[PDB]
Amino acid sequence: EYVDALLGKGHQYFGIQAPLSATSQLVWFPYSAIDHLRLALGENENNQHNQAILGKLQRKMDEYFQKLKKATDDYKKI
Amino acid sequence: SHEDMIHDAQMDYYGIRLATCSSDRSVKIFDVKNGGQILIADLRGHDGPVWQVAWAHPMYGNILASCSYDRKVIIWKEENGTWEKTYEYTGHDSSVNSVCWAPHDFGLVLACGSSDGAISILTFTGDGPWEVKKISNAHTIGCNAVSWAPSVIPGSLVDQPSSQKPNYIKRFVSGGCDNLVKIWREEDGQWKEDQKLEAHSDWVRDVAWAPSIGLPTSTIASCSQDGRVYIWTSDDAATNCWTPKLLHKFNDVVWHVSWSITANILAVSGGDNKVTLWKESVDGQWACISDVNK
Amino acid sequence: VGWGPNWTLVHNGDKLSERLNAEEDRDMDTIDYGFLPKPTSAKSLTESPFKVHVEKLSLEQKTKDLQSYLLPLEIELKNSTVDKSGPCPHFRPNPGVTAIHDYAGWVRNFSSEAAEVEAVVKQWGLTWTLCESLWGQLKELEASLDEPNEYVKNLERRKAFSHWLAQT
Amino acid sequence: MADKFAAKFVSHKISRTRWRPVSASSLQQPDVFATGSWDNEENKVCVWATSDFGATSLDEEYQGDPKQLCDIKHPGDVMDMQFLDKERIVTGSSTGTVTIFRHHENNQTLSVNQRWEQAHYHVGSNMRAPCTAIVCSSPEIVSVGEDGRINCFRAESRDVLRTIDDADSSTMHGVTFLRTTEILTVNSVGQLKLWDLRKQGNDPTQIFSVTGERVPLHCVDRHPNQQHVVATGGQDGMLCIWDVRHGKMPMSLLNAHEAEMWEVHFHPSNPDHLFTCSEDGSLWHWDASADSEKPTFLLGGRSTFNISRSSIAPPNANQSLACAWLSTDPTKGQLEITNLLPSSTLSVNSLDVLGQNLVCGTDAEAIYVTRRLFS
Amino acid sequence: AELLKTLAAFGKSPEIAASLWQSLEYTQILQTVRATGLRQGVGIEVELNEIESRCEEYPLTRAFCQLISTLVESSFPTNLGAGLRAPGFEPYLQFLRDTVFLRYRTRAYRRAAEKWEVAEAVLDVFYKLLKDYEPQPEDFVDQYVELQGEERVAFKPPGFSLMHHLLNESPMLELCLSLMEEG
Repeated sequence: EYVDALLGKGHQYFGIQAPLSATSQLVWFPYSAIDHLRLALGENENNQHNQAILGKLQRKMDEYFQKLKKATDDYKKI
Repeated sequence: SHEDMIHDAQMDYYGIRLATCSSDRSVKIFDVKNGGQILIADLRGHDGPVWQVAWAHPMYGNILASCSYDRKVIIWKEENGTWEKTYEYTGHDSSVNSVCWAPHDFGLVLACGSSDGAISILTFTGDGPWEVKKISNAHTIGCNAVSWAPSVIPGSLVDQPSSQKPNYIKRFVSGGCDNLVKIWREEDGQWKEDQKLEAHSDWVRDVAWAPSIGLPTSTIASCSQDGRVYIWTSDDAATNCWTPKLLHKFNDVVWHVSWSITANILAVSGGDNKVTLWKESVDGQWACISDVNK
Repeated sequence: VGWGPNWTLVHNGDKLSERLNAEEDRDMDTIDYGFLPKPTSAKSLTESPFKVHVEKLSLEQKTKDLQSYLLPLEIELKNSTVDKSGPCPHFRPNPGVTAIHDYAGWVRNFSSEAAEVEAVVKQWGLTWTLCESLWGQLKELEASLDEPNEYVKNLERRKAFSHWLAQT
Repeated sequence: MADKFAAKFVSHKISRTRWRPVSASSLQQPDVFATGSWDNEENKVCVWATSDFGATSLDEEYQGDPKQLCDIKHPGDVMDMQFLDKERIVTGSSTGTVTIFRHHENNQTLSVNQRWEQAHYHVGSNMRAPCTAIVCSSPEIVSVGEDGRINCFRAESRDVLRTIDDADSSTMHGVTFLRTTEILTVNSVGQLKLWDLRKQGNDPTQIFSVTGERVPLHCVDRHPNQQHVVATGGQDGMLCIWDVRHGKMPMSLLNAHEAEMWEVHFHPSNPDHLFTCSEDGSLWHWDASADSEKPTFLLGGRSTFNISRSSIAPPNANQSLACAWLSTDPTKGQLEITNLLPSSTLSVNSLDVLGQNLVCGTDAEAIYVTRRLFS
Repeated sequence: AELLKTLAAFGKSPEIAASLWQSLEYTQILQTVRATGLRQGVGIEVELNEIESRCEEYPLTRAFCQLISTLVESSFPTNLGAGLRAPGFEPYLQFLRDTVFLRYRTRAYRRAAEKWEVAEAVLDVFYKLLKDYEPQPEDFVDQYVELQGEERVAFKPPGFSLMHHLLNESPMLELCLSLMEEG
């Protein structure tokens, strides 16, 4: 929910304001959390819930990577 | 401890007090004695992760200016063995990098390396206000690393006994994402360039000057994205000259090139998962005699 | 890692400190046990190092080098001269081969007393004796008298080098 | 027998004990043995030298105190130690690291060598179910347990070699030999699986409901007479004797009472001597389990009285009926029991009866040695 | 034993009992094995097998029994460990079923009162535990963990397991018969 609100605009309820400008590379993304999540998924991969969570995480990561690449290209074009 | 994301801890000038800027939105302070360690201080008041805290000087006063995320820096003060807040400076859009202090005779000026496309310098006398000056219009992107010059004049020159007076002129270097490396010098209110170099073919990641406590030898170690580690050493007299000497053809992105307390030993830390102490032997160039983990 | 008095690497992250023959599953007992039964049933699927420790990493590992470091400086203190320039004092060694002669003599005396030093120390002492026989004054000049001949000096230093080779 | 009244006070517990691979002889035993103790000073394996030999050694009379040679700590708990070739010590650990040493047979010193790791495999979490029984075929080692995994290795190996995990994942318990390449395994569910090192052939389809239950068994060993004859004792309360040569066939079923059947042992020379160490009861030595009936052996048992200094054999004259190994129908009790307890509350945990020399390692911080048990 | 009874008298209060139970679960005196850990490792078991057997006196067993009894009476184990464990009395139940009621009377003893005191303390602790425990109708459903693929075994309650063991074939009847014969 936090990363979805950040990608959208719903971070006002979470308390985080607008993202910092001129930071198309990396603003503030805790990679340790996603590393622990990937480790837990790889260790507890069993039922269909794990596969669904992995697919959702892969789709979200692909969308975030595409958005970050677009933002970096738009920032470097200027 | 090891369960957190510790960037780089600091030690007291004596060597009995240790401070870790953990990722728990706080800074821990242990007192190492005999063998085991004891956590005494837990300073809470740093928004987000804390980068690194630089030490001041014993003859000038214990000051640990902490720099954390959310674009803010906190200057504290110690009394009766207890630390407490005394100054807070915020108001930035881009994330601030790291901060550093000045040597002995150079003074006690705090350099706030902000990536806002400008330079913010905080000068503190000793127990009064803080003069915050802003030099705008740097280049396209914000800065990354900043370093200072030794207390004496730049340039390793043998002076006469009882005939050298370290002036209060300021000289510093700032390296960012601009494929270049510059050096600024001011006369207490007149920042101007010194030299220009065009040798880096990639984005310069970080730079670090080595103010040797024993010789006025000016040497700046730089690191980029590819791995071009150039040792810009100035060993002339009073002018300025840098020679691009490729230390090792690295294939990573080195982010830290720390110097020892005498600015003679270099500790490299980056994307190599190891730390190789490429010390300077008694014949120049470099020599790798020790290699440990990251 | 941290830093200290020049060549003094303290602990801060991950490094290779001093090694000790005390690991688990080794020869002649020497075993240990870690935190094995700590995570039971439900737990956090994430492994990370716990706690810390403040150790030291050195490279000397010798307690007999105090004499080898002090005696040459002890002899240098006799030839040293105070300059008194500026606030802090200044020292400058006196140019003379008597210092090297004293170094070689003291090294040979300590060797004959208890040759328990290192092969490198013995090599340095023999090099000191060779330098004394070459540049320094020879014992033949005091043994004889009234002989200002370059050929005689050359023969004397040649026989001194031969005696040094024989002693080696 | 030859039980006296002398008893030394040696505070040293013993869990198991292995000896040197004696060839062409089963009664004779060496004087140096590797004892994997439960907790002498801690969980470790030591080397002890005494004077144990076949048919009672000459030197060192009653109550012999062993001497320590070399002590090497073992990680985990010791449950199975078998000698592969001549200078190989394989010990199983409860943590999952089966240790192997190539110790010197003459230098009396153990040398740390290799370790087979990774014994607990589970997806999702972690369950500690390692292998318990370890057998050696020379030069092959087969480890099984209550997990269904079969770990097969050869000589000089550090990592895993064969990890058999068939669909019939049973819970193996004990192992036994058959000849030179066939091995039988008794599981913890009441089934038997006999295989041959040439080709694995599992067949645990031998359920018995009438005349003998199939309660999960425990220990298993072979008879001195006829190597193919085996004997299995477990929680069923019946020391089941089988004449298995390639197929499961019983012969004698003695209904044992007030016992647990933890470790069974046989005596060579005279094969009609069987011992069963357990945890439910005191000390008692059976004398009519596999065989028929031997007179002059009662007036004792459990913890009352004692019968020693004489091993009376059945009279041999002019008979007309066959009298041999025959004791089926699990409806009997404890026929001909020899009391080995000196009328004192003790808690034993290991008793090795390799020949006429019995060695009893107990938890009461004492030792017990009998030089003769048949005369 | 003195420190154990002192800690029990300390944890006579509910809050002190909860704190002592948390500290015990975090420090692990007995090698509690539910997922990993060395079984029968160095600790209370090794101590009672070494020094207790050497001295022929077993006060540590009674001390530990009364300590855990008082701790359970004053605070039920609602959450085992700090924040990296899960509630489960399975290792303690297995220890009490293996060591206790099997080797507690027929061991190396130099006094006749030791066995009587051990049996009395064990029976009192078991009676208090079974009186404090109460089987709930919710313990009959299939308690199978199915949270993000956490396929585990049937984690049956310890009291329900003890009740099922006492209902089926158990040596408790033989132990009670032997105690009655001794009496």
